[PDB]
Amino acid sequence: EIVMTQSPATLSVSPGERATLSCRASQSVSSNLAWYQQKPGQAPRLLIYGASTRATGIPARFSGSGSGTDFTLTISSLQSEDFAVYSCQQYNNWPWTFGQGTKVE
Amino acid sequence: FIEGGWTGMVDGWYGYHHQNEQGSGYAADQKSTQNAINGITNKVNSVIEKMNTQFTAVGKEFNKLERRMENLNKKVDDGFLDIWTYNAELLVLLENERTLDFHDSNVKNLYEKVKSQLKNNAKEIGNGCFEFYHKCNNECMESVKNGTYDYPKYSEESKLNRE
Amino acid sequence: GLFGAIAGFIEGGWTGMVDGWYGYHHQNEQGSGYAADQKSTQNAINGITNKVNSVIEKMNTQFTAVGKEFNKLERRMENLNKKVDDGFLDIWTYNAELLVLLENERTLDFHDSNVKNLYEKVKSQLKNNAKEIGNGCFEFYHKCNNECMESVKNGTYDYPKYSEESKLNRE
Amino acid sequence: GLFGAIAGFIEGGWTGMVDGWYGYHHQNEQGSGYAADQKSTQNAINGITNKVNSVIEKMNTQFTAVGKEFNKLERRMENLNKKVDDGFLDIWTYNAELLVLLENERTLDFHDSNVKNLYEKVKSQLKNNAKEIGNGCFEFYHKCNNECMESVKNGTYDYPKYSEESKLNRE
Amino acid sequence: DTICIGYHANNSTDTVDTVLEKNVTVTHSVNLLEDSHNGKLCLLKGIAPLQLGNCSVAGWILGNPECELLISKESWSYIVETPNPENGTCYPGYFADYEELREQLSSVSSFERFEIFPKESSWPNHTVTGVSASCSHNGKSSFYRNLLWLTGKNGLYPNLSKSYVNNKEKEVLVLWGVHHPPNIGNQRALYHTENAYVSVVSSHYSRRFTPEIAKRPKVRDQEGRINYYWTLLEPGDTIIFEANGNLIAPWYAFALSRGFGSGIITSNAPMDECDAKCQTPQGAINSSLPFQNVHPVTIGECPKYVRSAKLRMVTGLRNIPS
Amino acid sequence: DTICIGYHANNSTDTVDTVLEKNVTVTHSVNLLEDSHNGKLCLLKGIAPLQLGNCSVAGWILGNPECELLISKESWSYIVETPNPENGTCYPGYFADYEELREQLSSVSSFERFEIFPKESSWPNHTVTGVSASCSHNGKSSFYRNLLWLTGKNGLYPNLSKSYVNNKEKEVLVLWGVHHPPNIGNQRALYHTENAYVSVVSSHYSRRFTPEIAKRPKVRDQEGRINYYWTLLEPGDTIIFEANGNLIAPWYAFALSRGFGSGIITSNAPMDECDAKCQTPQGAINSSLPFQNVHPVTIGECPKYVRSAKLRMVTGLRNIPS
Amino acid sequence: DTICIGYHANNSTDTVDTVLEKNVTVTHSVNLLEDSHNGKLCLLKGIAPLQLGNCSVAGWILGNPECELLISKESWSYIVETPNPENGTCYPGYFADYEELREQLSSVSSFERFEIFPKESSWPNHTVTGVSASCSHNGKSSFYRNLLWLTGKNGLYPNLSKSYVNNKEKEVLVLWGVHHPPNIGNQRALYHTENAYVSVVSSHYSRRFTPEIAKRPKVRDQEGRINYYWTLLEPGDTIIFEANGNLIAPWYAFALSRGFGSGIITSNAPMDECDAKCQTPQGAINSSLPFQNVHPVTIGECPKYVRSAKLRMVTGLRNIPS
Amino acid sequence: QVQLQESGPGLVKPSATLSLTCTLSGGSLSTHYWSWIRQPPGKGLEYIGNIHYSGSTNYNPSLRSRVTISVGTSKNQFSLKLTSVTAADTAVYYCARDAPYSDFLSGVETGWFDPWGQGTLVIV
Ligand SMILES: *[C@@H]1O[C@H](CO)[C@@H](O[C@@H]2O[C@H](CO)[C@@H](O[C@@H]3O[C@H](CO)[C@@H](O)[C@H](O)[C@@H]3O)[C@H](O)[C@H]2NC(C)=O)[C@H](O)[C@H]1NC(C)=O
Ligand SMILES: *[C@@H]1O[C@H](CO)[C@@H](O[C@@H]2O[C@H](CO)[C@@H](O)[C@H](O)[C@H]2NC(C)=O)[C@H](O)[C@H]1NC(C)=O
Ligand SMILES: *[C@@H]1O[C@H](CO)[C@@H](O[C@@H]2O[C@H](CO)[C@@H](O)[C@H](O)[C@H]2NC(C)=O)[C@H](O)[C@H]1NC(C)=O
Ligand SMILES: *[C@@H]1O[C@H](CO)[C@@H](O)[C@H](O)[C@H]1NC(C)=O
Ligand SMILES: *[C@@H]1O[C@H](CO)[C@@H](O)[C@H](O)[C@H]1NC(C)=O
Ligand SMILES: *[C@@H]1O[C@H](CO)[C@@H](O)[C@H](O)[C@H]1NC(C)=O
Ligand SMILES: *[C@@H]1O[C@H](CO)[C@@H](O)[C@H](O)[C@H]1NC(C)=O
Ligand SMILES: *[C@@H]1O[C@H](CO)[C@@H](O)[C@H](O)[C@H]1NC(C)=O
Ligand SMILES: *[C@@H]1O[C@H](CO)[C@@H](O)[C@H](O)[C@H]1NC(C)=O
Ligand SMILES: *[C@@H]1O[C@H](CO)[C@@H](O)[C@H](O)[C@H]1NC(C)=O
Ligand SMILES: *[C@@H]1O[C@H](CO)[C@@H](O)[C@H](O)[C@H]1NC(C)=O
Ligand SMILES: *[C@@H]1O[C@H](CO)[C@@H](O)[C@H](O)[C@H]1NC(C)=O
Ligand SMILES: *[C@@H]1O[C@H](CO)[C@@H](O)[C@H](O)[C@H]1NC(C)=O
Ligand SMILES: *[C@@H]1O[C@H](CO)[C@@H](O)[C@H](O)[C@H]1NC(C)=O
Ligand SMILES: *[C@@H]1O[C@H](CO)[C@@H](O)[C@H](O)[C@H]1NC(C)=O
Ligand SMILES: *[C@@H]1O[C@H](CO)[C@@H](O)[C@H](O)[C@H]1NC(C)=O
Repeated sequence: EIVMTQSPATLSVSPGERATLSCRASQSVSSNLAWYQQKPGQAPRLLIYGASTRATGIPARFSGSGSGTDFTLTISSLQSEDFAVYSCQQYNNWPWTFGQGTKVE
Repeated sequence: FIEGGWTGMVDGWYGYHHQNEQGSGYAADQKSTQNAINGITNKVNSVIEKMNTQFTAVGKEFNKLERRMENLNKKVDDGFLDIWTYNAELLVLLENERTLDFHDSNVKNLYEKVKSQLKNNAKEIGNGCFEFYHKCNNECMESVKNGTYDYPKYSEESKLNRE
Repeated sequence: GLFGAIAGFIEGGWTGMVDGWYGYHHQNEQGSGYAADQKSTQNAINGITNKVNSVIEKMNTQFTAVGKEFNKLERRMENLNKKVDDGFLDIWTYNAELLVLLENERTLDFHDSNVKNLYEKVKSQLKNNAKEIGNGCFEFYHKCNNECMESVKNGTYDYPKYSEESKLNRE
Repeated sequence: GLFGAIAGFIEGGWTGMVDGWYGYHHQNEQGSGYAADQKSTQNAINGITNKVNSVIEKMNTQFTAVGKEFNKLERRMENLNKKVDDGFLDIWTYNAELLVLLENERTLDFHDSNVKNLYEKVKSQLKNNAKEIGNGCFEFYHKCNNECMESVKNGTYDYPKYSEESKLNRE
Repeated sequence: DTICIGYHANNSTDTVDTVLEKNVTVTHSVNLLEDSHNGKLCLLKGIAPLQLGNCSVAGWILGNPECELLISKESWSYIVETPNPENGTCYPGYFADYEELREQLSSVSSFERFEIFPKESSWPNHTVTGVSASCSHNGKSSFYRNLLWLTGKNGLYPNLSKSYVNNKEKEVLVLWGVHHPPNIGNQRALYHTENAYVSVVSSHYSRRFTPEIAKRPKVRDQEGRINYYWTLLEPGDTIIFEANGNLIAPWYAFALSRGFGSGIITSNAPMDECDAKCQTPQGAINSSLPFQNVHPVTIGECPKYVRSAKLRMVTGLRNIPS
Repeated sequence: DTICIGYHANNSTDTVDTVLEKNVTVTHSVNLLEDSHNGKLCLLKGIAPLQLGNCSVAGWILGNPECELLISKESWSYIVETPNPENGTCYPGYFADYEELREQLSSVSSFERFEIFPKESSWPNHTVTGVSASCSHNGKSSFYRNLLWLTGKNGLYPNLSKSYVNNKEKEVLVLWGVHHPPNIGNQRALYHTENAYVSVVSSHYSRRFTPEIAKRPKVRDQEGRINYYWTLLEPGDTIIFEANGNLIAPWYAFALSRGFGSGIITSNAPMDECDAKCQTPQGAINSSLPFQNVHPVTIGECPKYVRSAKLRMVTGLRNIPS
Repeated sequence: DTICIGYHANNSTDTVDTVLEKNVTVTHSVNLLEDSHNGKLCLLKGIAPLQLGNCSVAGWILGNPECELLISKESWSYIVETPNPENGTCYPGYFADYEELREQLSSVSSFERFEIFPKESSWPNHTVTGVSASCSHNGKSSFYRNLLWLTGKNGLYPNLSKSYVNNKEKEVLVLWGVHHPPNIGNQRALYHTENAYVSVVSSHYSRRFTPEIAKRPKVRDQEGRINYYWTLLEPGDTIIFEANGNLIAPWYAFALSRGFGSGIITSNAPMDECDAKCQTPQGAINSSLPFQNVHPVTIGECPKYVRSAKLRMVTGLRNIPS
Repeated sequence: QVQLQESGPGLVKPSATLSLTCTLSGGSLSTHYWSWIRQPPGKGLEYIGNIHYSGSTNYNPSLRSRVTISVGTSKNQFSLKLTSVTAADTAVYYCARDAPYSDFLSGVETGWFDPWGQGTLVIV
């Protein structure tokens, strides 16, 4: 696996303001990265695939970009339901893997 | 020589009408009828047998940048079709005329055969009819038909009746 | 021709006969001259007219046929294009000339037959009332005036009517 | 042929006649033998020769012609070239055989008329001074010496000259 | 007492044409021209044609998913095609040398379809399961049943190199295609290579394809295209396939027993067997006459087509009774 | 008293051939072979030919500057070209499928010339004015009236992308070209790339061009070449043009309406106020005879061509008076 | 005393067919159909044929090492190839437009073979000694007599740039080829580049080639291939060759003289000291008849070919004696 | 739109094989690759592997010796089996469908998952 981690392990944002997360890979993944939401008792939901493109049904509030090893994940604003656990997936190698995830609260 | 055809004759193509005191009726000349048939049969069969064929499919496909070749393929087909059409129609017309003239000759020859057998024992009447100077029975009607008429036998009677 | 009438038993045609193709000349006490046989002539005309028209009318219109341009690496196709045009030209020229020759020969036999049959028509009408002489003529054994000559030409000659006179004139 | 002279009114030909196609045979007190009619034979030869040569002469010379090589992705062109060659071959085979058959039949009719017409020419010269008998023969009613036989063949027979003798012999 | 010399006459209005006269009645006649077909697609010598139904030649030969019923039609006398087939080349593209293939297939009497490069074992390093919405089968995505679309696996697109030796003792027709994506993004997502090539050689055959990226007008919902290519192997030859992307693999191939006398007919007539030695698109001809005026494009032991209404000969006498 | 049977004779010299005799004088005859023409180019059924004069078909359709008088010539019955055209591809190059195009253009009974990619608005970031002395007109360097030579602007050559939908309901002939420089210095000076390409697609048309660099013999003083390409766009389809250099863009295109009976002939015969059923390169034919020996290449409703000198048939009697 | 009219009869068995009768014995007849030949290849109007022996046309025109004996054969009446040529291309590859070249060489009655790019002065920095076992002769490796294999010298392959002006006043056939090595190791060893190109132009001819490196089946034990290309240079023009590797250079060229009546046939008939005006592949015809049933392919002034068995025409009388 | 639900034992002992089945509600396997993803509490997601209904599988090499993924014959069910449970497997297991490549193309991989179940927690 390409080990990937997220530096902002947790975020604490009281207002429904902008929040950002990041992922850093030990090896280049080109643009082959996906960004997901997870909540306890809920099904995980895909936000973005291909580093920058939103999945159908995903709000414009979610955006991001990056390449190689360095990816930026942006939430334009946090709604109360967006205080989710977030994670990145790397699909430019085999096996595919995920980062440890971050908690937004 | 005859005015027109006989609808009462059904046993051949060409023939005689024999009329005398012992009876009357039509009879075909099988020799001239069969010869006419054989000639014609060979003629019709020759026209059919001489068609030269080979058997393959003939249609061809071309793409949109092959018009010059497609047009040549069409030119070849139109040319061959026009040649065969022109030739087939003229051949049939020529074959029909020879057949009809062939038949005209065949009836005229029977007339002359009779003329040669009867000589002075009968007179010529137009419309194909020989009238006898002497009385003639069924046996001499057959002898004339068969080319075995004993002309001199009746010459005395004819001389007496040739007024 | 195969019947032998044209420039044969008839020495040659009549430059003085201008109203038809086949016909008669007569001489009697009331005068002489030529008259055409209109039925024989018109039948000959109609027959031939259909013959000439059959040769022409059975021919289809030639539709546009032009050459084609080929590039310098397409000679195999250019050569076929030429082969097709030459093969068709060869066949059509051959048959066009052959058809004319075959029909001209038959046309002349047709005409030779028609005049010969006109001669025979008269022979059948006259029988012993006239002698056959050359140049397609018959010499009468009885006086035959204009009414007689018309009757003979029309195929209505009353043969027995003149038989006593001809029997005496015949010796 | 359709005129009925060859092996018809003439029982069959003469293997003893070697100087022509058409001719005469005679017998009288001064001799006998066969002789050809040269005017008839030579006209027949030239007529036929012109016809045979016309058939050969009107055929165009075949010039160098070859098939063509094609690769395996050019089958449509190969087949178009074959189609053209087969169409032309079958047309020419058809016309060649058809013309020969039509002409062979006409040639035999040509010859059959010529001998029959020769027969009639003599019949017209002899009239009542001879009678018709089988095998295409004219039996004289008067003595006919070698000079007479030539006169008849030449078309110079003076019919009335022999009429007193024939009238008696005719009974 | 008398003898009349004449000839027969009868009740008949058949007429013939002559050169000198146009309307001559006859007592007997024959007709050299055939003007009627039976309306059915009969079997020449009892051997049925390949009936394509609604598919094209490029439909049948490629295994178009919906013309499946004909894949078992091994023995051919000729080909029957609908005037406007709809089923074939389900993934749009150009079919190379299509007219030439049509001619070569038309003459084949027997088709032995076989796997040349079997799906399960030939490509362990590639995805062999790609399917499209365009090649729909019973409502489900699918693909040509003689081809495999080979895309990457586990982020890789290993080089393709394999060959087949023609041990069939028949000419072998190998079909394959080349994918031309609408976008470089698909070129990478599917094949992981920006500069792909496809190369096919045999002892004498040699062709390199260079997939192009271009958005083309959308056809059957595809923006890209798959072109189709083919070649034949003579017995003993070898076909070698090499690619680093965009190869639509030659899963199946046909061993062809070549014949002759056959061809392709475009017709919407039904099939119904008779021994139609001659057949036209309109039905069977069953006669011995030298000419026909039924149709210019025929197959089988046919009368020659002529542009004429009648070819009647007289055999009898002129029919004039008195 | 005498009655005589005879036949007509006259002063006729008409002589016919027969199979048995080579020279027979007859009283009446018919000529079956036409050997005359009037020496002129005539209208066919009221419709004039296209007069290209000194312009070859390529010179005409590409808009050679010297073929300006052929712009308004919207329709014709046939095309007349001088035997040795002088004004063609003024900018030297290969014209693809030229012979085939001539075969398809003659079939056009008429067409509309229209501007497909307007000069003033289609490419605001490109120079649309490249010219050459080789296509000069009255001493001024110029270029084809139907094509635009696209070179860079202000040092840039942005990728070109345009398309057209065939809304004319006619097949549309679209012409374009690809420039091939003699060297690198010229390739970069004009297109600012050493890796130019041109790509043209339609639903089924699909071709990519690769400009090549090579030294060539001078033709019309040029060392480089412009190759010319064309295609016919079907009604309702879309043609798409993409390039990053070396494209000579279609400017004008033609909406074609096809018909039958036309063809192309080469002739130096004059045109006049006349009409004929059949036109030969040597002049028009006004005759009803079945054969002609005037010329093998003809347009219209013609007598058939034969090599015969005479085809004279006899209708009358052998002309022997006495 | 009797005078009889008859006709001639003899012992003739000449039999003809007619339309009404199947077998008519006649006194005189003419045969219009020729059915024989002498089994030999003859001179035509005094000029001997070109015999290629065991060489194919490609073998001969390329200078195959075994076609040495054919170098002096400057002129001929026709070209004769054996049914199964053995010596063709000796270094396997594709011969472009081969059938088209055969079609145009068939028109050549004579040629001059001249050195076009002299071996000793045109390439001072290239190795001009490459040979191959596949083109061996008499135990030694060799190469085509009309071509030169240019490989590098001392690690370098300087750019090739040469031209020739056709001052022969004949069309000049220039042959050349392109090498396609089996792999990169060979491409580098021979040309010191992995990116070779070959370009050949004339005022109107233009083609660029790229070597396609690939494993290929062995042919004549060679894994790689050399393809052959050609063009006819018009008098007054210039042919230019540019390359940086993989070129098999023209060495010799043919100045051709075209004519008519010549052609190419395939025949294993022996040649002898005979002369005829008509020749078939099975032997010469010496006949003046209008038809022949010997062969569909002929050279010279021949009877027309028909499928007829007999075409006997009657000139005499029915041969019926009594 | 297709929705997934995991079901199976919530407890597996180390000597046992863990077997979990996913049922597809409102859909079927439909030419897509289907995956299993794992999440031990306190950790991010781990990819296990996928399966195409045709019998095509892809596994994370690190689990290859212990994991198999298969499909049922109902074609709306598939399952995960992990042999030799090590108790490092005390994780939530999730059912997910690999994302479609395109509206008009499937049977190929995208590398990520679009529908997910809530997952089931298994204790060892
Ligand atoms: C096998 O043949 C059948 C025909 O028998 C093909 O079905 C037809 O496919 C075309 C594709 O363009 C359909 O046209 C489209 O239909 C939709 C319907 O909503 C419309 O919105 C579009 O504008 C367009 O008209 C056509 O309807 C359909 N016909 C039927 C009866 O379903 C099939 O695609 C062929 N399959 C293969 C694998 O070749
Ligand atoms: C159009 O045709 C004319 C024909 O005269 C061309 O003019 C000649 O061009 C040659 C080029 O080598 C010169 O040598 C002649 O001296 C020119 N003749 C005249 C009268 O000027 C003209 O170049 C052609 N133009 C185009 C654009 O194709
Ligand atoms: C010229 O033709 C002869 C025909 O025999 C060729 O000789 C054969 O070459 C192959 C090469 O693989 C050998 O396997 C055969 O054993 C040879 N045959 C014989 C009888 O020895 C010869 O190679 C050809 N030469 C050229 C230059 O083309
Ligand atoms: C008249 O027609 C009938 C039709 O059945 C036929 O039987 C009869 O023989 C015909 N008449 C003649 C004379 O042939
Ligand atoms: C010939 O007969 C046909 C029979 O259908 C008829 O239509 C045509 O008009 C007739 N022609 C003449 C000239 O009587
Ligand atoms: C062709 O397609 C139509 C419409 O889908 C269908 O009704 C017909 O049965 C099909 N015919 C064949 C031969 O497949
Ligand atoms: C893929 O190819 C490599 C060699 O390039 C080979 O080692 C590997 O085992 C192959 N993988 C499969 C699944 O066959
Ligand atoms: C595929 O070919 C390229 C060269 O084109 C080479 O660099 C690469 O290593 C090859 N890959 C495999 C799996 O062999
Ligand atoms: C016959 O003479 C007339 C004048 O009497 C003349 O008009 C005509 O041309 C001539 N016909 C010929 C020479 O055939
Ligand atoms: C026929 O007459 C023409 C008149 O010009 C003459 O040239 C030709 O040679 C003659 N032919 C024969 C065979 O007499
Ligand atoms: C066309 O050719 C003629 C010669 O046929 C020549 O005189 C004329 O100048 C040329 N150019 C134009 C535009 O007419
Ligand atoms: C011209 O440049 C502008 C720069 O903003 C760009 O938006 C436009 O699309 C370009 N148009 C072209 C290449 O036609
Ligand atoms: C006829 O017999 C002669 C010898 O008397 C002979 O030379 C000739 O060949 C024979 N002809 C035929 C055709 O029998
Ligand atoms: C005619 O004669 C030939 C031999 O010359 C013979 O083979 C054939 O059977 C005969 N009969 C017919 C009808 O052809
Ligand atoms: C052709 O091959 C034979 C041996 O099969 C040999 O004797 C002959 O000399 C060869 N001919 C040529 C021109 O090489
Ligand atoms: C060969 O090398 C010399 C080195 O000075 C150079 O001048 C000459 O032009 C070269 N010729 C070639 C490559 O033909």
